[PDB]
Amino acid sequence: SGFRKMAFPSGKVEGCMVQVTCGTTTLNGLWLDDVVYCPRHVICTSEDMLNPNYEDLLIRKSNHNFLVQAGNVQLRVIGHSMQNCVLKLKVDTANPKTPKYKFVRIQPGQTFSVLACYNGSPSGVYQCAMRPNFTIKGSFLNGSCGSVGFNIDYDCVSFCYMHHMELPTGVHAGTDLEGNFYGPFVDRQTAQAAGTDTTITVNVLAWLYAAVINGDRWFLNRFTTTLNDFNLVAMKYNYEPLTQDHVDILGPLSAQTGIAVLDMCASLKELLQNGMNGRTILGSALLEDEFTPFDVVRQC
Amino acid sequence: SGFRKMAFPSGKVEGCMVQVTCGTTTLNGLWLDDVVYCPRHVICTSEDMLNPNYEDLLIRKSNHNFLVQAGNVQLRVIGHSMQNCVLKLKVDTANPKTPKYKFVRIQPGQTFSVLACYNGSPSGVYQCAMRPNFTIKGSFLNGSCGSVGFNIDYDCVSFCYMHHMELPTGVHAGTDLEGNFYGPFVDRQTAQAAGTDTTITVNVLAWLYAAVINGDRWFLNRFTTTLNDFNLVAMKYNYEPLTQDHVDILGPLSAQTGIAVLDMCASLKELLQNGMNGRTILGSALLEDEFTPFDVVRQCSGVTF
Ligand SMILES: CN(C)CCOc1ccc2cncc(N3CC[C@]4(CN(S(=O)(=O)CC5(C#N)CC5)Cc5ccc(Cl)cc54)C3=O)c2c1
Ligand SMILES: CN(C)CCOc1ccc2cncc(N3CC[C@]4(CN(S(=O)(=O)CC5(C#N)CC5)Cc5ccc(Cl)cc54)C3=O)c2c1
Ligand SMILES: [Cl-]
Repeated sequence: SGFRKMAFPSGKVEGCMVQVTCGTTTLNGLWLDDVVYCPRHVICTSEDMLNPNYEDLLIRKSNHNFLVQAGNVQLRVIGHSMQNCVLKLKVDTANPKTPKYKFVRIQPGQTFSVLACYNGSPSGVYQCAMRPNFTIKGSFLNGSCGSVGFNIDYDCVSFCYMHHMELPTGVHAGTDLEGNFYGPFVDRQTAQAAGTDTTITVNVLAWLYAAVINGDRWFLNRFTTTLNDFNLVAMKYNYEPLTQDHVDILGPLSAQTGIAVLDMCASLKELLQNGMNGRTILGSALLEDEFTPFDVVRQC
Repeated sequence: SGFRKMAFPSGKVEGCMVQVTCGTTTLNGLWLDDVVYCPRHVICTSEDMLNPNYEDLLIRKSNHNFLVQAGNVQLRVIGHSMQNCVLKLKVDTANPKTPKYKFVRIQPGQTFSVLACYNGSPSGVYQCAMRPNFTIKGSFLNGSCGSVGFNIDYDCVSFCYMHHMELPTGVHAGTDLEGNFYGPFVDRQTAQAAGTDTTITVNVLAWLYAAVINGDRWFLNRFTTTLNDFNLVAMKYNYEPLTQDHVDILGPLSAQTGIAVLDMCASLKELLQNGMNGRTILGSALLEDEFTPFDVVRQCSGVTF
């Protein structure tokens, strides 16, 4: 019993974290085999960030301008190339601790663990979700760039995020491990603001099924709803539209508890209208949206 | 910016997790040097749990009854002994991945990371606190026994908890790594219940300082209070008494934000007496008590391991 925001064990990722330094800038890199992956903004000064010409800044760099440190060992850079917003540093030593891995691009609503690092050293691990506005509500201080997000279903690490920037509202933006940003963000100091955020409906529903599995049913009601009527109401509370894909995805949790997806949608509609009236659901006074249907099945 | 419930990186502990099987019961063990530590209830059958005489059950066991598995390698048990509610299995192979470590007993209100394991394999890591009633609000299924709690200070792992059981309210109980239970619990299947819990006051104050550091100040006011008046109000809402030690411990956060501890106490007094009025603090509608003052400092400074 119990339900906690749980992160994947971080050991497989800790053994990949390195420190990357270019001039005055220091950030984190991910060492897999003989390549160190890091944000390309490591080659920039603060002034360069207004309108950086990364191709022009990179062509002026030589291999020995990049200082890579793995623990107390200096790695030697023997090549470099840029792929989108990530820099790939070819090093002369393959990481003996390289786990079984894949690079995966995730969709909004999907969750992952973040191993926050400073100076190539891991400080903490936490769980978070890719918000519908493509930002993450992380916990990152200056020097955390290059920290990665991942999942470890089985023995394979699926890297899905690399940290690049903090937006003016305190939320975070980054790329997949191929250097493509999530969202309309650019690795440039320009006016960019996170779009209006919304609640991940399919995840709130999954967490309501987690509460039913753990023995709480106070929020259920005798009503049902059509998918269209549910979406008309949910949009009024800044909730993401629920699609037929989301209904199909909730199938196993619906069968396990015996509560139809549209019947759980009716409880959600009522919770939005009434609030919790001094009650909690799985130790929370808010409707939680950072657990996916898959996360609920894995933990319960 | 940002404030998350953060756990220590778990790698140093992952390399110590093993599977221990004795008869029909399978649970997790902690392999440090040539010893595997695990709950002594691994020697109990379902019926033995009703009223076990652990010395009598153990004397009938041979080293070959304990099946220890580290990944895909079988470890050979060459000796065994009991220390309180923990079984110590002497194995013939020292763990090459043994980190620098200490066994420490924590106090209620202290936090730690739990590496939840099943069949000797780590599944997840989460942060929690030792409640004032000595239980933990963990997330554990059948097979999680032997999972451990820990803190890291520099390169040293301080093991503070080993999971043994779940109480009827869904909360959890366990021991330190010397086998002494936290709380008035026993490793038997008898009527046991979690006592009435209280809120960790010093931790709520630390989390209010974390909110101020993160730009949330709506709850601040011009007022102050005495420690005595604050404690009279704290005892009314099932909050733990705040001591002069807690006030001293909050000193660095009181200096970083420019808000005196008794001024933050006056803010908490008003939140207790009047609620949040539809507002949130660090994305929460409840007053959070599972971040210690040290956790707030560490997360708002970027301390690494
Ligand atoms: C007090 N400040 C001057 C220090 C910045 O503090 C911080 C604090 C936390 C950070 C967390 N992640 C990523 C950071 N970074 C590092 C690189 C940088 C820098 N900036 S910024 O300082 O304007 C960002 C900010 C705002 N709004 C002040 C939070 C512009 C920028 C543009 C694009 C890209 Cl790809 C990178 C960057 C950035 O965001 C952090 C930066
Ligand atoms: C279908 N379920 C009821 C089966 C097990 O459920 C579970 C489910 C989750 C568990 C999480 N942690 C620790 C468990 N464990 C494992 C060992 C056991 C078992 N119990 S019990 O059968 O009473 C089951 C329980 C109760 N109360 C929890 C519901 C007797 C017992 C006596 C002493 C000691 Cl030291 C240990 C134990 C225990 O608590 C979990 C047990
Ligand atoms: Cl996805």
